[PDB]
Amino acid sequence: AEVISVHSLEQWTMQIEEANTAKKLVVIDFTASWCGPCRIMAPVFADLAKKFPNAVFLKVDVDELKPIAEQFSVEAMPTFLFMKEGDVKDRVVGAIKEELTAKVGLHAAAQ
Repeated sequence: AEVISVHSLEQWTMQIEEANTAKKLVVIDFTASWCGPCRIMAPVFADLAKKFPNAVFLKVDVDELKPIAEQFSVEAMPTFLFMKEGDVKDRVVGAIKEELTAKVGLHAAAQ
């Protein structure tokens, strides 16, 4: 499985609605190109996506898709947001590899 980069509101809408229909966890990496910690977490996030094919891993550039960043009050990067069927389940703020890994394991399992 791969990380899906979302570059438009249309793409966001399509990914979220398809995930919601399939009732699967969505994990969103809110990122910025200039942000150092974001570069550090890119491989960690991509690795987790391969390890958890039942969940959808999305990448959102906060400068590219401002309404989506604003929707979730994202002003710190990287922010990893966990969402299932319209509800925010968790958030990880910063380059915390252990916390991100643990929370993906917690939320991606059968509920």
